[PDB]
Amino acid sequence: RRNKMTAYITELSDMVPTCSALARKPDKLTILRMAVSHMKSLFLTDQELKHLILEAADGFLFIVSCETGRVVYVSDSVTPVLNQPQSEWFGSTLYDQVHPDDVDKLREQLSTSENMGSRRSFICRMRCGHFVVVHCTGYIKAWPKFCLVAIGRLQVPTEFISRHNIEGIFTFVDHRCVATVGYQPQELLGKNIVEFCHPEDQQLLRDSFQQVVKLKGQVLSVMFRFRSKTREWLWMRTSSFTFQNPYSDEIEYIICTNTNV
Amino acid sequence: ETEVFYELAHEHSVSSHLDKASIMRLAISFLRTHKLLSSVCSQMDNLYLKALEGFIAVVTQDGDMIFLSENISKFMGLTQVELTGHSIFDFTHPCDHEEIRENLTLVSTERDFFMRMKCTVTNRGRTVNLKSATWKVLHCTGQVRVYNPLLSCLIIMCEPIQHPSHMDIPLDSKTFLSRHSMDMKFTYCDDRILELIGYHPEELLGRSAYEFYHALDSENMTKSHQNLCTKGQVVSGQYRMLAKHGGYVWLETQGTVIYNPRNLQPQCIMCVNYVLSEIEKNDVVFSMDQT
Ligand SMILES: CS(=O)(=O)c1ccc(Oc2cc(F)cc(C#N)c2)c2c1[C@H](O)[C@H](F)[C@@H]2F
Repeated sequence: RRNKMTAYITELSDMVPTCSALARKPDKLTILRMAVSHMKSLFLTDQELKHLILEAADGFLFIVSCETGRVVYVSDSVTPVLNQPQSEWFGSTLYDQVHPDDVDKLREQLSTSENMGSRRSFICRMRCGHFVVVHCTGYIKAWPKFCLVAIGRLQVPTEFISRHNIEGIFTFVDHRCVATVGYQPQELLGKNIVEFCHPEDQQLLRDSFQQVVKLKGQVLSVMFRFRSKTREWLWMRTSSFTFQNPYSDEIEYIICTNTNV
Repeated sequence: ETEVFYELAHEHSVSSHLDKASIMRLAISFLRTHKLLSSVCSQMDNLYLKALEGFIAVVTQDGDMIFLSENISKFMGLTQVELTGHSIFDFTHPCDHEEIRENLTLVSTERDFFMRMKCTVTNRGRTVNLKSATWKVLHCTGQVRVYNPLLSCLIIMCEPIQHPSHMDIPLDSKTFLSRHSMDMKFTYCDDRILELIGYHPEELLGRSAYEFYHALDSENMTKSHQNLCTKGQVVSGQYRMLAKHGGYVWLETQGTVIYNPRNLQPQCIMCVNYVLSEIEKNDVVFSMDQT
């Protein structure tokens, strides 16, 4: 157990080039005095923690007035997060730097009616370069009237997708179907997919639907002729698989990617 | 004498007296941190860490928490001095360890995950001892860096997920709560959903949340549910909920597993849902429900 304190001192010496600048470790008491000089020589530094936070979360700090939203201060990390000079931010109001439909959440959070040192945590869309989603956490400090001090961090047609009940009725269609089959989504939803299938190919697709269910979780790809809105049989590669609830495993829907072949 | 063991100026009414390994571990850790900070870099040291809703952690490839921000206490109870220089694995849930190990390795450097860490603070805001160690889920987002036999570091920001029962943070008009069963079916939802997404709560009760997910999102949303059940809390990614009469709204959700405290059993999943957008593509009909 004495190793711990010994490794500690060899580790300490191994952390400084002026402790590798001797033939050997000085007296253990002398080693403690030797390091005290180095530690005092030079991690509370503002500039270090700002970069730690930009490293970790890709976020910047800013202070705006609660009454007007004017940015009394913005740190220089706004340029790497949002590609916006402090020129644009400083001497402006956060309202003109966020999405028009977010100014309301913005005033709500900027309110001082009920909450001073109160916390704040919201999400908004800030203009860049287009808007980016920004998580904002902060508090409210006296202006010297009121001011939000806050951190904002950044964070991460050939076919059409459909969802079906096991019967085969479209319960979901994405907007791309108008360019692949010509139907408006509402013309497909509520109807069965076999309705738009050429009668010759109808048993093929009908068989795939049972198979995908028995072949639970797994993809199979049937190929049939699809009736367009413009009425022309279009070959269609439908790759389907089962989706099931991650708790009860009850089948939630069949998911199909209809690709014109 | 050993008065130099009362005399190390470590970054001062706490640099004076420290016990056993506290003086040394802190010092070695500080110098290693400075070594990394040189690699990254190129007054207001109190605003930055009082705005954060989490703490900053620099953890090496071995697993050493060579740097922990001063605020870890407000969220974890355990002090920066109790933990700096100690191994991440001695204060995290063991069944999370392997995940932490693959997030410490090496080539995208971005990291986003959820860990469970020991916590000796309590809901009221009063601290407790280490035998009284609860598990708190932290959303960890950061970068792994190579720095100098090159070393390797994980600079993460670790945020707690507010418990739906207890929260002193302003609730927005764009945030609404929903309760769900383990079958992901709504068992309750807020009155505001109608004003924001257009649906009355009555017509969602009994409907699984998979009915309303935009088809492009629902698998990324199962993975988030499979991590909320494994770990008890989660933050979702941005997702689309189909609106009542065409369209979709953007949402982010903090999920929490709620335990019946009499039988110690999973009763429901409470979800705090954040509306990020207005109805988008209301002209477009996606679902049979919205017709
Ligand atoms: C993954 S999550 O953030 O916790 C989540 C996020 C949203 C959840 O349900 C919701 C709640 C809501 F307001 C809109 C939608 C949609 N679309 C789904 C659910 C969850 C959980 O799955 C819980 F089981 C439930 F399924």
